[PDB]
Amino acid sequence: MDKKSARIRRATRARRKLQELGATRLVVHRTPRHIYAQVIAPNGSEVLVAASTVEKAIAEQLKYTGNKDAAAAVGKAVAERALEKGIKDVSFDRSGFQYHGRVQALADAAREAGLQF
Amino acid sequence: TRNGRDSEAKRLGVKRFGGESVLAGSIIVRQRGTKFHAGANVGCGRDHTLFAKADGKVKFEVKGPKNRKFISIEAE
Amino acid sequence: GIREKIKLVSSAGTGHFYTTTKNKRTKPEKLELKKFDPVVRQHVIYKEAKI
Amino acid sequence: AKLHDYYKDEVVKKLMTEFNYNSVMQVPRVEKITLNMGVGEAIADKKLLDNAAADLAAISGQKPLITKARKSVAGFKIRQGYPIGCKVTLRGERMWEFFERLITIAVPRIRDFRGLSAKSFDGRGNYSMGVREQIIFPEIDYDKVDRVRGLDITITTTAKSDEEGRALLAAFDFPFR
Amino acid sequence: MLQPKRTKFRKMHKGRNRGLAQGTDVSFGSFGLKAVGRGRLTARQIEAARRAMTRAVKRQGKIWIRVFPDKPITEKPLAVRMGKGKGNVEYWVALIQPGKVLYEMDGVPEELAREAFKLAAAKLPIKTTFVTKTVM
RNA sequence: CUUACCAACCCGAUGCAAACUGCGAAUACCGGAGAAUGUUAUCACGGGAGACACACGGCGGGUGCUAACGUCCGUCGUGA
RNA sequence: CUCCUAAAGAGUAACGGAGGAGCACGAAGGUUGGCUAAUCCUGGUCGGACAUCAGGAGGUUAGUGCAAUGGCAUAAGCCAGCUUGACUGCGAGCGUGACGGCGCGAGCAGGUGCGAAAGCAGGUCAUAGUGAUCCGGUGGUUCUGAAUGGAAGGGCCAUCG
RNA sequence: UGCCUGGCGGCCGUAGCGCGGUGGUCCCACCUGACCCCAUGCCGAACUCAGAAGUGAAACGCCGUAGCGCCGAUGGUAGUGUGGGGUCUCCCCAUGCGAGAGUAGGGAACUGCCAGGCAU
RNA sequence: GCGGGGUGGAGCAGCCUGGUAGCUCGUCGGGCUCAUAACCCGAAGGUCGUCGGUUCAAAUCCGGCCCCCGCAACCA
Ligand SMILES: [Mg+2]
Ligand SMILES: [Mg+2]
Ligand SMILES: [Mg+2]
Ligand SMILES: [Mg+2]
Ligand SMILES: [Mg+2]
Ligand SMILES: [Mg+2]
Ligand SMILES: [Mg+2]
Ligand SMILES: [Mg+2]
Ligand SMILES: [Mg+2]
Ligand SMILES: [Mg+2]
Ligand SMILES: [Mg+2]
Repeated sequence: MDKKSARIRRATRARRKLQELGATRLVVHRTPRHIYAQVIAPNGSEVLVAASTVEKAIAEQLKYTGNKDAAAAVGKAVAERALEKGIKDVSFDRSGFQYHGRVQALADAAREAGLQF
Repeated sequence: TRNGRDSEAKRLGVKRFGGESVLAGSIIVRQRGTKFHAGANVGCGRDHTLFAKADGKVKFEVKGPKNRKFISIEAE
Repeated sequence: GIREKIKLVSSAGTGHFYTTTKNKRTKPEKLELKKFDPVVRQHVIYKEAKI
Repeated sequence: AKLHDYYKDEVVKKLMTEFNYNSVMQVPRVEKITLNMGVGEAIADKKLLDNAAADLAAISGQKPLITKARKSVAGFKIRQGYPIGCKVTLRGERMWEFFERLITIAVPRIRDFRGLSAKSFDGRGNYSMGVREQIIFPEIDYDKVDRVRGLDITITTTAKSDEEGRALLAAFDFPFR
Repeated sequence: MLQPKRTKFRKMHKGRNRGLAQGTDVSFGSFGLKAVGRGRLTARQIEAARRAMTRAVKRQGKIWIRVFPDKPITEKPLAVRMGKGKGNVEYWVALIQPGKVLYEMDGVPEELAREAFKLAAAKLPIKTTFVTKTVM
């Protein structure tokens, strides 16, 4: 029983609900070394904005690329990248991860940066 | 021992077939289980009655990895 | 045929009340719930009383 | 972490050549030691099960986990959900500091010692053996003994076969009759 | 007398007996008794025809019975009016369609198999014919 | 220890099912569009009813014995 | 009430074939978070065909307060935390009935619970668990009050037999 | 532009399973540590945090392979609407529709958005 | 066609209200007696008519079938 397939099972219900609501969701993927963030169109097939720690434009200004304060950088970056693009209200898709620690630090940072969710 | 009992028929089944134009709230299908599943603009009642949540034409589709039948409203 | 009918009287001054059932053999403790009182239009606590 | 340190330096490179492994990750490991105490008779009185688990708590320093009946069976006249026995699983160094505590103290204590068996393997590389007496451990004092209940000990290893399984515990000098 | 050891229900609808049969070729032995008519085969008729063939070849070779009386037939007793529920099960039948292979035989010469099948056909209510195993 | 016999599971082959389905028609039914045809043949409201013992025939069935000019439903036709 | 008869929409009879109900539950309801069976094999103190432990096979053959059917992995199954939406007023629009009725329901107002939030909640996987009217009881009530002020009685609302 | 990886989809087995091979700069996975945030009805297994010594063993991805699954004609057959007929419990003819199973065969998915790496 | 019963060897409880087999006799063993009965003392014997379903669990519940006891079998 891989931890991944058990995690997609945890994320399926919320994603179906967001798909039914027709909302533009902020997807978050978390690895032991990196953290990722995507804003998907309501149709679920277009990536509007994206930000992560594998981008050197953000990675160079971090001590370690996979700790809690690194997630706050991606949260701040993905929000201001989306605000100027025109998206203001989204829905946070924790995607099977517990809303705690790094993904929580990513969320409130994006919430602090002016993304309404 | 002895037979001779039965219950009243419940008038289940599809009420609006594919392509029919419906108003918001129209019952589409009455069913015991979810033989049909709610798609876009379609709600599921407490007895799994599928009703239109918006005006338009009803549409039957089979989707998903389990090949389940869905009913949606093409809003028009 | 064991559940007895009871009424839940609002803690507010109004005489409004709900009605429900209760198995007084297994649950001898009085039932207390927060329910909406339509007279004062607030959620007050409702205590059990005889029907 | 005595044998834990003894693991990563000594038993790895003798095993690495013994089976000619390509990567160090192929060598078997020891994940957890789980001690089971099937009381069975606690249905008569449950005052004896808490002190029964009090013993298992002293053997490993962990508060035990009371297991419940998975299903009702009348052959032993229990309904599903009854407290039937306790268990403790040990991981990390608490497993190690216990793993040496028996192999160097748990071995030289059992009455009429004759050595462990080499056939008591699961078939995929995991060992299990049961001790009949609980007064074999230094923790549990002989003075305080209400009963002589034993317990089972199983060894969960990442080994794939019994040959790789027996080879690992043999490296820890396990008594093999 | 062949009969299901147990059944999900005790009584069945009368039904109909349309269509052609499945299992229209000799599959186990070398010779077969194929039904060309349509009708029912009670368990007694099947047993009677089996004994006639079993004794015909003096208990030699192998004999298969390709049919099985799985349909229960009810009857109302005498001096009983209509209604008051379905009758009680009295015997079991196997529905036969044209082309159904009823019995198969092996281990005996053909000339002996024809006489054995001829003796058995005299016990059955449907017209039959002799068939032999063919290369599919 | 080897021994009149019975034999689960599995595998291969063969059937059966109103209350079995990993399949699946013809029809029928619902909706949309389009002509032609039909004395609006359709719906609603109002005045007046009668009728609520049906019969046989065809087809699909239950029941009975695939018995009955039997019995009970579905559907069509005729008698009424 | 459930299945079949019932003829692939609905409906459809018989002293036709089979079974159930006249309840239960303040959690077995709401929500958030998590979880995934049956059976069997192997190894293992007492311990046995069957207890708890470990591993593999298996893939729902399990489970669902209860009959059957239809459902159920996003679980509707299992566990924990916090809780009372088992809310009040309404209700577009449908379903089903000769009728009395019965059923589904987005959304709106007020107030509330859970959640970081999107959201979810007007009882329970769904379909049985029920009884019209009259008469009378109990509580409430900016209704009425046979000259007038009260009261009795009546009405209205909630509820009981 | 090509190769490679990650995320989100479309699609829902021609896409699955097995068997064989193969991949670590990056990515991913395992991994390291755990006082603390947080977590175990016991257990840092899981969840979570702090990290980067090691390893691609497992897992995952990729490549091959017809062992199984899966897909699947053409023709015939069954059934059947309408009309007619017979020896009428069942059939036949005209006409329209036409399976299921099986056979030949197919088949080791396809594809969109974004991101990163690498070559270019 | 409807109701009630089949439990140690014999006659009966228990079933209703699921878990726990009881009573009197007889039988076996030992005593008292010259000996037997009576008597005193101790002990065994049923897996509940059979097959199947419900339950963790069946003498008990719910079937079907083997059986015995009944009552009813009417108007022509
Ligand atoms: Mg009448
Ligand atoms: Mg009439
Ligand atoms: Mg009629
Ligand atoms: Mg007639
Ligand atoms: Mg129908
Ligand atoms: Mg509200
Ligand atoms: Mg809050
Ligand atoms: Mg239910
Ligand atoms: Mg007055
Ligand atoms: Mg870790
Ligand atoms: Mg075909």
